Amino acid sequence: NRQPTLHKMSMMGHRVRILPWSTFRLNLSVTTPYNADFDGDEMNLHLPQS
DNA sequence: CAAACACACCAAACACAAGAGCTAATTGACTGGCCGTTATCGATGTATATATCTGACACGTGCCTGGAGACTAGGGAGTAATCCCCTTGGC
Ligand SMILES: [Mg+2]
Repeated sequence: NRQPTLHKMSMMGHRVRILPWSTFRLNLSVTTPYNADFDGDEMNLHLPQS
């Protein structure tokens, strides 16, 4: 999720993949819904426990 | 005249002002009265240090008594002769 959640397409599930360096990554096509810009954005990540 | 409602106006409040995310730094109560502990000032000593006076011992000076010195007066102690009393000695 990205902090300003304007519409439904702003909190979608994803499958986890662990990569060496310390930065969230996501395919560029999925940038448009979130309205992210990879210019120092921040995007939250919640995990269900059930 | 008094009471009903309606309208325009004035006066008084309520709540909102996107989602959030990170970092920094300024504020660290205070006079006063009073009780409770404790430090200090004060008296009332008894122990020890020092000063004055009295007592015993020491060195020194002294007043007094008796002893000692030089010199004197004049007579006590004492040679040298004599008598003859009396003792020792004898048959
Ligand atoms: Mg951007």
